[PDB]
This record gives sequence, C-alpha cells and structure tokens, in this order.
Amino acid sequence: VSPKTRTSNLKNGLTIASESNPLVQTATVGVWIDAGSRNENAYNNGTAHFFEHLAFKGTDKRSQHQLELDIENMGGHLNAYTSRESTVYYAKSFKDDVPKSVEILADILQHSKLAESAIDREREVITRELEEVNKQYEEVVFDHLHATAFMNQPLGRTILGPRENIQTITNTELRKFITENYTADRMVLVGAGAVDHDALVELAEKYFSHLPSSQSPVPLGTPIPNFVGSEVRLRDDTMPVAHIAIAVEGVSWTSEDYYTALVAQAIIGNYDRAVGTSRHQGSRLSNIVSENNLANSFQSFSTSYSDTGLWGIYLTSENTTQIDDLVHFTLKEWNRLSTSVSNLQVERAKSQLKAGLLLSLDGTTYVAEDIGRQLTTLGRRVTPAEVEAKLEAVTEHDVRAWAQKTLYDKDIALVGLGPIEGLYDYNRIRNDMSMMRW
Amino acid sequence: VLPWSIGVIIFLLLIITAFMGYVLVFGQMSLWGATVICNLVSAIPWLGEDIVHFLWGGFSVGNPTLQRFFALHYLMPFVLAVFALLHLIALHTAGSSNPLGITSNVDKLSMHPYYSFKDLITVFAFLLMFTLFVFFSPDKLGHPDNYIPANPMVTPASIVPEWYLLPFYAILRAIPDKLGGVIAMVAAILILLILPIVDRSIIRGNAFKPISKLLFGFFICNFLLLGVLGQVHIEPPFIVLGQICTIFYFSYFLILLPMVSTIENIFFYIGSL
Amino acid sequence: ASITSVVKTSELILKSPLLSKIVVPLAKTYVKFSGYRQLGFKMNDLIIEETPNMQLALRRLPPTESYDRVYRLIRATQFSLSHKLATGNDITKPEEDDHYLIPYILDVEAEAFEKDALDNLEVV
Amino acid sequence: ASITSVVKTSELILKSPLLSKIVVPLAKTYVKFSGYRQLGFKMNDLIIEETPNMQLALRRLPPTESYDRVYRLIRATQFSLSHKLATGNDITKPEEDDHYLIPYILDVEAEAFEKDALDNLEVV
Amino acid sequence: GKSTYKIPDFTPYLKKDRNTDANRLFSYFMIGSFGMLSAAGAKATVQDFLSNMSASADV
Amino acid sequence: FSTAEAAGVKVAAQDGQSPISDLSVVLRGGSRYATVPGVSHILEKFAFQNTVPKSALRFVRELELFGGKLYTHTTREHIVLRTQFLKQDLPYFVDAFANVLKETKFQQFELTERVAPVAELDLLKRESDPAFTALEAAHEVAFRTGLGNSVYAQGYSPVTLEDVKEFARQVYAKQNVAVVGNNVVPADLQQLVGTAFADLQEGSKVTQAGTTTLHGGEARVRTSTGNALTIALPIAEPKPVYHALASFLGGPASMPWSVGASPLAQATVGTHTSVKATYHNYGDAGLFAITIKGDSPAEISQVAHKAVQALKDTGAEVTEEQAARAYAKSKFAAAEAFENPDSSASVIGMELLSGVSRIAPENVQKFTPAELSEAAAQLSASAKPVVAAVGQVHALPFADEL
Amino acid sequence: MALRKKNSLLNMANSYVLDSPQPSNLNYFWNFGSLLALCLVIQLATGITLAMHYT
Ligand code: HEC
Ligand code: HEC
Ligand SMILES: CCCCCCCCCCCCO[C@@H]1O[C@H](CO)[C@@H](O[C@H]2O[C@H](CO)[C@@H](O)[C@H](O)[C@H]2O)[C@H](O)[C@H]1O
Ligand SMILES: CCCCCCCCCCCCO[C@@H]1O[C@H](CO)[C@@H](O[C@H]2O[C@H](CO)[C@@H](O)[C@H](O)[C@H]2O)[C@H](O)[C@H]1O
Repeated sequence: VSPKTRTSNLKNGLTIASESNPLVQTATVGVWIDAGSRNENAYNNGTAHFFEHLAFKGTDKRSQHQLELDIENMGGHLNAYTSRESTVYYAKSFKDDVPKSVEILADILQHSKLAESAIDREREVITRELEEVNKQYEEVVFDHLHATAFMNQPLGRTILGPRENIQTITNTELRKFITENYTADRMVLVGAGAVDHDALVELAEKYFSHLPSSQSPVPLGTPIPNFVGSEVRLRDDTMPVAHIAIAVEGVSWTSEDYYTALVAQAIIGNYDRAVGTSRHQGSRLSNIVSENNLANSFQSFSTSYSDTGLWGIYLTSENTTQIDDLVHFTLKEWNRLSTSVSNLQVERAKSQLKAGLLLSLDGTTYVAEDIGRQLTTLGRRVTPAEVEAKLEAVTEHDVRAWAQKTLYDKDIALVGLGPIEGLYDYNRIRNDMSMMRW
Repeated sequence: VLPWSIGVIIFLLLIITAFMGYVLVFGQMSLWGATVICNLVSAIPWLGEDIVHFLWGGFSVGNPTLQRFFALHYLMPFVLAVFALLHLIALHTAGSSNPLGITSNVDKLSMHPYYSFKDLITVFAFLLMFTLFVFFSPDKLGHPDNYIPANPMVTPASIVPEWYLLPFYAILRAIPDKLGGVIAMVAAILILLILPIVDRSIIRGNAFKPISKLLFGFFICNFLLLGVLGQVHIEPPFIVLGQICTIFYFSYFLILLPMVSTIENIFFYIGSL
Repeated sequence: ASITSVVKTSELILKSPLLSKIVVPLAKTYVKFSGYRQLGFKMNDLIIEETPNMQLALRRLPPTESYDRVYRLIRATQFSLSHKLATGNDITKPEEDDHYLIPYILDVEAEAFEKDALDNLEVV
Repeated sequence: ASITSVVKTSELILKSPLLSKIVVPLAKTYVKFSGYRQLGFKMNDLIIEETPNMQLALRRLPPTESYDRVYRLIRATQFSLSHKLATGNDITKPEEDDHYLIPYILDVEAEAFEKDALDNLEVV
Repeated sequence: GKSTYKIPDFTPYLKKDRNTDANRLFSYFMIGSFGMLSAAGAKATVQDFLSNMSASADV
Repeated sequence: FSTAEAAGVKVAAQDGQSPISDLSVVLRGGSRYATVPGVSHILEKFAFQNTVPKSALRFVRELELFGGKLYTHTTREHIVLRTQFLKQDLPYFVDAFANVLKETKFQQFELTERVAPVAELDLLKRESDPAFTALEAAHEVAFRTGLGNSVYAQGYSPVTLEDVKEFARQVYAKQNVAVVGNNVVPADLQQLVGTAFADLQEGSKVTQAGTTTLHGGEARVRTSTGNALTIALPIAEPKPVYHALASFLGGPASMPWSVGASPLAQATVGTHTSVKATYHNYGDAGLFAITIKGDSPAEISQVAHKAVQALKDTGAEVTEEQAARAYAKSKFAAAEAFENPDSSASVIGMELLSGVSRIAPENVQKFTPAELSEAAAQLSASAKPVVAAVGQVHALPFADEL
Repeated sequence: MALRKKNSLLNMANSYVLDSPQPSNLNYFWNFGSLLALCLVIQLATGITLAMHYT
C-alpha cells in the first residue's frame, strides 16, 4: 500500500502535489503544465517546442554557461518534453539538492532571456530536426496518424511545426505564448521520492508565487475534434520493414468508457518476436501472428486527450507478401470484441491490468510522471483503491457495448510506411471492420 | 478429405446421369423405372406430390418428362466432367496416396512416361472387355423389357433398376416406411462423407491392418449381396435377409470401423513395444 | 485419433494384470500378421505424417534418426514397387522396432492440448 | 518496331534539309494533338515496356530518373481515372520532354543486335 | 509541395456530419434498397422462369 | 537489505511501502565463468522454459493472470532473473524460481527453435548501437579470456545442449545462488526460500578458469552500420577513485539541447558526436573506457585526440570546484544505480555471492583534487592502452596515433 | 493465412474475381468482358430450357 499523495494549492492557483518514499535517496521535482502544441494556431505552430529549446539557453541571471555549470554542480539532471496537450520540465537530483533544482526550474520558466542571437542559432538546430525524425519510424507513423485522423484541426498539427514557422518565430511570439499559457492555474509542481511536502510548499511560495493567473480559471484537464476516416500511404520499397498503424476515434481521459477501452486494449495486447514469452501469450491475435510469422511486433494503444482519443494498433512486419493476412487477422480480432467476447477474455484482461497500472510506477520519475499526468488531466490523483473499483466495474457486457459503438463498422485512420504494396486499398481494409456472418 | 468429398458428389451425379439416360429409350423398363423412382419424391412431406408433378411436367411420365430428361441427360455429363476436374485440382495439393500409406515425398516419379505407359496396359485390357460385350454379347447386361415400347397400361412383371443401382434399391426396400426408405437410400451414399471422422486409425490404409482387411472383405461382399437382393422378388426369406444386410452396411460406418480402428491402434503400440 | 490417446489407453491395459495377460500376446500376434517388418519398417514409420503436429515432431528428430527414416521409407517403397519382401538384414527384428518418434509427438501434442485447455481457462 | 529503327530513320530525315523543313513542323503539331503532355507524361513514358530489352533498359535508369518515372505514371493514371487533365506545373512543358530512356534502350538493343549478327558469323 | 504532414485539401468532399449514425444509416439505406430490389427481382425472375417446367397449357 | 540465510541460500530483502514486489535470483554464472563462449547468455535465455512440474506455456499463461512481468539479463559476472508482481503473489514466484533451478528439462528442440533464435535477436538489437560493439570489443582485447569472453552468444561459435546442461549443473547450485527481494517482507521470504530451495544441490563455487591478465592492443570491427571508438585503459588495481574520475570527465549532458560542462562533453563542440566515460570494476581488474560515437569518422578522430588530451590535462591539475562537481555527480550516479532494479539486484548479488560489502550512496568518498589528478595521471601513463574502432575502420584512429 | 488464399480451390476463384490486381483506370469499355459472360450465362439458361421443350 503506497503512501498518500498530498496536495496543496497556493494563492495564485498553483497546485503542489507530492508523494514521499523514505526508501529512496533521489527526488524528482518538476512542473507539469496543462498546455502544449494544441494551444498554438497555424501561424505560431512550433512555438511550444521552440520554447523548450530556449528555456535552457540562459536566463536574466545565469547565462547559458552558468546554467550548464549550476546543473552540473547539483549532480542530477534536468529534462523537458512538450506534447500536444502537456508540457513537462523536471529535475532529478539528490535528496538535499531539491531546493537548488526548484530554484533553477522557477528561473528558466519565469525569467528566460529569449535573446535574438539564440533564437537565430536554434532556428538551424530545429530545422535539422525536421530531417532526422525521418528515421524514427514509429514517430513518423504516429505523426501522420494524428495529421490524418484530425485533419485540419489543432490535434492534427505536429509538435515541431512547419519549416516556414521555424524561420519566422520571433522572441515576441515566444514571450506571448508563455505568458498566455504558462499560468499558475495551469501548472502543477510535483515532487516524488525523497521530498517533504511541507518543504516543497515553502519552495513554491518562494519561487512560484509571482506567477500570473489566467483571467478565466477553468479546472485542470479542461479542453471540437471531428475524426476523419482516411489513409496516408508512404510507400518506400527500399525499407525492409513495413510499419502500419490503424486507429479509430478512442476515448478522452474523463470518458465513462475510459476503463472499458483499457480492458479492450488489453484483450488484444502486445506482441514482440524478440521477447521470449511472447509466443506463449494468451491473446488470440498473438497466437495467430506468432504461429504464422505475420509480424515482428504489434502494440495496441489507447491514447487519450482532453476531448478525444485514438484507439488502435501499431504493427511491424517483414512479411511483405502477407501484410493482407496480418491486417485481416487483426481486424477480425477487433470484430470479436463486438460479437464474441465473454467473461473469459474480460476477466483475464482485468487481472492483467489491475497489476499493470501499479507495476508501471517503479521509480521516482515514473511516480512523478503519474502524479503530474493525473493532476493535469483529471484534476486529482486517483487512488489505487478507486482504480481497482473502476476496473472491477467493467463487465463483458460493457466491453461488447463499447466495441459495438466505437469499433464495429466504423471508419479507421490508417497509415502505412515502407514496403506496403500488399496493403489493400481503404475499402477492403475498412470492410474488415464488420463481419457478414454476424 | 476434399477430393474425397467432391468424389461423393461425382458419384451422385453419375447416378442421376445414368438414370435419366435410361429413360430416353422409352421402352417398358424406361417408363416404369421412371415412374417408380420419381414417385419416391412424393415422400418428401407436404410438397412431395407437387414436386413430382413439377418434375414430370404433367400427371404421369410422358412426353414432357422424356424431353426434359433428354436435355438434362445431355447436360449432366458436362457437370460431371467439371466436378471430376475439381476433385483432381483438390488432390494436387497432397498428391496421390500410395499403397503403403506412407509419404511419397521422398521418392517421386514423373507421371510421364511411367504412368502413361502403365495406363496403356489397362486401357487395352478395358478395350478387350469392351469388345467382348459390344461385339459378341451386346445385350447381356440389359433387360429384354426395354425392347418393348413403353405402355402405361401394362405393368411389367418386375420393375428393377439397372444393375449398378441395385444395392441402393435393396437398402430402400429394407425400410418399410416410404420416407424412411428414401432417407436410408440417400444416407447410404451420403454416409461416405463421414469416413474421415469415424476412421480413428493412426495409420493410413489397410495394407498393414489384418483386422481392418477382414472387415473390408465382409463389407464389400455385403454390398454385393445387397445388389443381388435388389433384384429378387419381395418374398421370404429375402425380406429379412435384406434387412440384416442393410444393418450390416450402416454398422460398418457407425460401429465396426470406429471400434476396429481404435483397437488396432492399441495393438500396434503394444505389439511393437 | 491422437498418439496421446493411444498411448494412455495402452498404459491402462499394461497396468491391469488380467488385461495385459490377454492383450499383450494378441498384440504380438497382430504385429506378426501385420507384416510391416517384412518391408523393413519400424512401427513408427507408418504413422500418418500429413498433420501440422506430426510435421513438427518430424522436424525435431535427431539428424541421424531422420536420415535413417528416409532410407527405410525409400527402401520399403522400392520393395513395394518390385513386389518383393525384405530378406536377411532388411527384415526388422523385434529388438530393432524402437518407438523413435513417439516421445517427440507426445511432446508436440502435450503442448497443443495444454494450449487448448488454457484458451478456455476461467478466472474464479 | 525497334527503337533503333525509329531513331535511325529519324536521323535520315533530320539530315535532309528539304525533308526536315517539311517533317519537323508536322511532328511538332502531331505531338501537340497527341496530347500526352496534358497528362504530364514525357514521350518516353509511353514506350511499350513488356519486352526483355525494355525491362533491361528500365533497370539501368539512374535511381532518380526511375523514381520520377514511377511518379509520372501514377499521377497520369490518377488523371485518367478521374477524367481530368493536368493543369499548371503538372503539364509537361516542351523543354521538360526529355528523352531520358532512349540512350539506355539504344545500348541494350545495340548489344542484342550485335549478338544476333555475330551468332551468324562465317569464317572466310 | 514538400511537407507530408500537411494533408492535401479535402474540404470540397468532406461531410461535416461524417461520424453520425444518421450518416452511415443513409448509405446503408441505399445499399439495402438495392439489395431489396435485387431480391424481389430475383424472386420474380426465378418464379416466372421455372414455371416453364410446370404443366403446359396443352396439358 | 537485511542479509540472511535460508537452507544454505543467501537471501536479502528490504520491506517497503508499495504494492509491487521484485524478486530476483542472482546467479554466479556470468560470462567470466562461461565454460564455452556464450553459454551464460544461453542459460539466461533458457530460464522459464519447460520444467518438469510446469511447462513454459503454462507458466506464461499463469504469470499473465497475476499480471507479473519477467526480466532476465546476463552480465560478465552474473545472470539475473527478475520477476515483478503484486506483493501478495510472492509464494507463486518463489516456487517458480525453485522449479527453474531444480527441474529445467533442457530439451534440444527448445534450444534450436526457442532459445537460440531469441538469443540471436537479443544480440542483433544490441549491436545496432556501434558503441556497444566498441566497448565489447575493448573488453576482448584487454582481457582475452574470462572478462574477455563475449557476454552474448554469437553465430560463429555455437553452444550445444550438452554445453548448456553442463554449465547449468555447476551454476544451478546453492553455492552460486542469491535471492534478492525488493519490497518483500524479509521474514516471509526466508520462510518461503527455506522450503522451496531446500532440495537444490549444494554444488561448489563456480570459478574463472585462469587468472585475469591485462593486455593492450587494437580491435577493428568493420561494420556498415554506424561508427564508434572506445579508448580503454585496463586497471590492475580497481580503486573507487575511478568512479569519481569517470563522472568528472563525464561526457553526457545534464540538460536538453546542451553540450555540457564536463571536459569530454566540451571535446564534442562543433561535432554531432557523443562521448561517455565509464569505469567497470570487476573485483580483480577494472576497465576505464571512453567511448565516442558519431556519423563522421573524421569527427570521431578529431574528438578522440581531444579526449586523450582531456585525460592528460586532468592528470596535470583539477580545481576544487571540479573535484566537488565530481563528488556530486558520483554520489548521484551511485544512488540511481541502487534504485534501478536491474542494477540494484546485481549490487546486492555481488555482496551476497562474493563478500564485497556494498558502498551506500551516502558513503561515497569525496576525493580531493590531488587524488583525482593522480588517478588520471596513472591512466594517461598506462603501458597497455586499448583501442576498439567500429565502422569505417580505415578512417578511425589507431592506438599509436593517440 | 486467409482461407481464400490457403485453400487451392477457393484460391483459384480468389485469383480471378476477388484479389485479382487490376489497373485502377479501366473505363467502361472494359465492361464488355463481363457482359459477354452474362450473355453466355443467359444463353445457357434459356437454351437448356428451350431444349426441354423443343423437338
Ligand atoms: C440447348 C442448349 C442451348 C444452348 C446452350 C444455346 N442454345 Fe441457342 N438454341 C437452343 C434451342 C433448342 C433453340 C431452338 C429453339 C428456338 O429457336 O428458340 C436455339 C435457338 C437459337 C437461335 C435461333 C433463335 C430464334 O428462335 O430465332 C440462336 C441465334 C441461338 N440459339 C443462339 C445461341 C447462342 C449464341 C448460344 C450461346 C452462345 C446458344 N444459342 C446457346 C438451345 C441452346
Ligand atoms: C467417391 C470418390 C471418388 C469418385 C466417385 C471419383 N473419384 Fe477419383 N479420386 C478420388 C480420390 C479420393 C482420389 C485420390 C486417391 C489417391 O490417389 O489416393 C481420386 C483420384 C483420382 C485420380 C488420380 C489417379 C487415381 O486413380 O488415383 C483420377 C485420374 C481420378 N480420381 C479420376 C476420377 C474420375 C474420372 C471420376 C469419375 C468420373 C472419379 N475420379 C470419381 C475419389 C473419387
Ligand atoms: C428454391 C426455389 C424455390 C422453388 C421455386 C418455385 C418454382 C415455381 C413456383 C411458382 C410458379 C407458378 O406460380 C405461379 O407463378 C405465376 C407467375 O410465374 C403466377 O401468375 C401470375 O402472374 C402471371 C404473369 O406474371 C399471370 O399470367 C397470371 O395471371 C398471374 O396469376 C401465379 O400467381 C403463381 O401461382
Ligand atoms: C472466373 C470465374 C472464377 C473461377 C476461377 C477461374 C478458373 C481458372 C482457375 C485455374 C487457372 C489457374 O489459375 C492460376 O491459379 C493461381 C492460384 O489460384 C494464380 O496464382 C496467383 O495467385 C496466388 C495467390 O492468389 C499466388 O500464389 C501466385 O503468385 C499468383 O500468380 C494464377 O495467377 C492463376 O493463373
């Protein structure tokens, strides 16, 4: 039984949340922000990611070099990432180096220089990043998947932004972005590991007290997405492995079906030929794929946002003449969530998840990421007892009902990359979303 | 299993083809055979009578029946040839079985010239048998009544099918009920479809199975007895004998083959330890 | 039928004293009349192999056993087509009639049947 | 007919002043009426490729030329099925209608025809 | 022209209510109507055609 | 971690406040003990195959009912088999480890169809990183055998089922087995290990055939899939100061989109290359390595010169600031290693199987600038420098150039 | 593998009427092939029926 997550507010509306662990000697403090690429329009798309680079380029006090040294001398490291809906900046350190790290984080967020010289320098670095993501196939696949599923909508934009924007981002629009978005009511200061809650609250009162509040404070995790069934094909005959994603519109963080969607996802599950145990897994699709060598791997996913989600599967295969079989078998396994699933599969998946949701949290950074994610998406940390009750409430009837409204005979977004000649056209793929025999 | 199952349908098509061809002569056997075989359809409940009138195209076997059987008898051999080709295409995935029942993948021969020249021997043996019947005894296998023109009034002494259908006719006579008899007669052909299930042996074929070989001998001779009983008069003691042979026919598929094949499995294992 | 079935039933018989007393001598005569040894086969050479399970068990034979099986099948095929029987050393002696394949197929089937059972497990 | 034939005969015409004076303007209008440029093709995209010789010449294209050919064919196929024509930059301008393939096929055929000749050589 | 994340313009064709049940239902009504007439036409064709085999007017 | 003994097996457990328990069996069976090359990798991959009580398939299907996870790895020193599960399911996992050590049926088909193919995919995935290859090659040059044996099974030298069965007869024995339980009640674990591992052979301590000998030289692994260079210096007397020196010289950045303030990090400026100093203590010898990967062989060469200069410069003088920065970076590195379950298990495993008491992160020694400069001076003046080049080896530096 | 591809008979049908890879730009003059197949089927059905009544 894990220690209780303590939560406090400041006056401005900044949330402080902590989970102490007297068994460890390191601590992860950081700032989770309910803001990301989705907050840009089409003209300043790429700003949030641009800022992440400049946050570490020097502040009004410490220069770039001083910043580097200060962190080196702390002993730990700083890390940051910007997603579509969330920005994080954290610092892993030693137990007694926590006040230094909070001070550095507060500095880079509130008091960054954003000097024209450094804007101009990063503008090349980020330009080069556009031609090197090209290698990270999973990311290429999922970025096209968002682009097409949420065609011409904010969620459909990339995080990097277009080349044209990177050339025209000014310090003014950077400043404007972080002034509008990085507000106290959108931010959570999180500490996990060897942190005292009351010590962290004092550090927050010392460094984050002069944060602007937004004019209209909505609750944390507050958002209209209109999914487009569609396909992107990026055929490349020179690649040896095909990467394919298929997704339907999934569920948001606060959907009533959030846990039902997780159980459904767990019924299909994951597979990887390189892992020893995978040939033995209970999942039907796993068995079909492994026996027939249809794929190197597949990974079911259920990605959530504030007002929508994507639920689907990501497949990789070298079997380029049997891609049709791989996709056929995968969609027919989805059909069975609507037609055939019983207490047998549902109870097996529930058992696997009851542990899985707890197992994931195995280090201070994972704990901090869990506190931060939950606080910025749900507005509270959900206790393991509540999660256990929500999972227990998922029945076979619930899964069937969900699949019949979400999956059965629905439009898909489909992205294929590599030697995908044998992936059939949209109609034949989409026709596998139903069974004529049912 | 697939070439075998298609094979059973080829056999049904051959029966229908040959039945209709026999009617085209329109002798006494032609007419009276068509009458009694087509009347078996009257057993189908509710719609049986309507179906018979629809087949006949009238109220009895007559000109409409004859003309439609001509058209169908012309067509059926083409259908038969297609199914014959399908069963071969299905077989081509496994290749031919062989008299040892083991794999032949280890030692293959080209179909030509070896089987081409071996097929010539039986072609010439066949042609010799053909010649002896066609040129020297052309009427031995036939019924003299078919040289009498069809007469709906006079009923021939004995209405029997051609010899090759006789075992199924004996099976039909064995069941007293009309519908019962028809079901049994059809089952006698369709029961071939369950051999793949009821044969429980771990070994393919009988070359090495002494008990199965004896049972096969009895089964074959019983099928010949059924044939003979199909052309006797319905009189004692052939009535009871017909029933016993019919029981034996069905019990081969349903009881004996499953028993014997299970036991031989055990004897092979224990006997070689 | 499965080799598993055959082997289990045989073991029930070999356990019962009465049963073994009456079955074992019959099985020995059955095998003598079967006459597969007169073609230089071992019993296990006759088991139907055109099955996924049996293909897997055959792949798992040690190379030596595998090469010798191929020779027995070819030699037997040659006796069959010539209408001759084995003579001398080609006749399989009862001591050479070893169940070389049975352990392999029993393991393949063990897993196949466990898989079927576990595909129907119900959390209690 | 062979590309070699076509190329040689064309060169005979281009040499003769009179012939070129009357043929070249006709050929230019022929190509205008042909209208393959309206589907964004280059002339050489239309040459029949289901021959061993042409398969060989296509394999010998530089990768860039090869990738661009594939795109032109796909784009033209999409215009065809939509019953639209190319517009703007998709229309092949006369300066872009380059004989990218002709040198490759002429070399492949050169060897094929030399081979045929030399297969019939007679020591004198 | 260059970025493959900028989906080409499909606004001339995209339906605003594309994810609604009403939208699917309409297209299945068309498919269903076509199946319905094909079934009714098949029935009429088969019935009229096979009736040739029933007793003719001279019988 | 309260060290105790249960039925001849050393058991170390630390109770915690989490629903997640990690039980790890640490075996004295790493590559330095390998009878035949690659056997320790194979034995690791043969864990949780068919046992006599329970099939591999049945184990995996039941582990999915508990939602447990299985992690295995081989080092030069140990094989580690870790399971992660919910606290309450401890008895199941103890019994499963007992079945693996007592009753593994090492069947030839498992080796051909299951174990060997997976071991080969494991290796190919690691070698995708040229820096991994370079540091493996450097150990091979430096030690030849023992520590110089490959950790992973390779295709050129095949392991047989007799090899694996023999090695397992040595390794799977009370003398070579330690159990480490993170977030496991220590009294409960002792009771369960005491009943489950009672019937395990006693066996004897597995030993390295032959003494560790140090050698200098060059290795030139020609690949087409990336470029890297390791500059290693074999250490005859492993000392804790080399940790501080590794962290000082550094190489990785402590901040996104930055180069870093470490000497080796500063050696990469203007190049798309990365660098990393590491020190490996193996008890009786050590290896101090500096690995540089990059896309350009020219840039790698350029950095490699600066890197050896940096080490020489350190041998000259370290500032007080720099020495404190080294203490901080080193304490932190020790802490996160004791947190990560993979490394944690092996740390206490070493304490239990050898007798090297673990150095708590709170007891990491502070080295003065004098002690650090002295350590760097010994390295710059080593008689046996090792260089492993990977990739376009014709364009990478040689030992005599450095 | 999908049954339509695995089974040899189904696979022959499959290769002609279902998976058969066609150019994506055939116009309506490619439809006469199937019309000819339709006429041939109509001629068979009507022809066999006329044969049942013709002398
Ligand atoms: C017996 C099977 C049969 C088949 C198959 C058949 N027909 Fe006929 N066909 C007939 C009969 C019987 C007649 C004569 C009765 C009649 O004229 O309608 C006939 C008559 C015709 C006539 C003359 C029609 C008239 O009355 O003016 C034509 C033309 C003809 N067939 C063409 C074809 C063609 C073309 C095909 C196929 C390609 C074909 N037939 C297939 C039986 C057949
Ligand atoms: C009831 C079953 C059945 C019927 C009826 C049948 N076949 Fe066969 N046929 C088979 C089977 C089963 C095989 C595969 C036998 C094998 O090689 O082991 C076969 C194989 C063959 C072969 C391969 C050579 C051979 O004799 O083994 C030919 C040729 C053949 N059949 C022709 C025909 C023809 C022609 C007809 C009728 C017109 C026909 N068959 C009717 C079941 C049948
Ligand atoms: C597996 C398929 C099922 C078996 C198929 C059944 C085959 C034929 C049965 C019905 C055939 C005769 O059935 C009969 O059909 C004809 C039309 O064809 C109908 O007749 C009706 O329409 C025709 C014209 O369309 C008119 O000339 C007539 O006056 C009118 O009554 C009869 O109302 C119906 O009783
Ligand atoms: C038109 C009515 C529908 C019935 C089909 C028509 C009957 C004619 C079929 C027999 C002729 C042989 O048909 C031949 O079969 C094989 C497999 O089936 C096809 O083979 C093709 O498909 C299979 C998979 O679909 C691939 O293994 C193969 O690489 C490819 O060439 C041939 O391209 C076709 O020429």
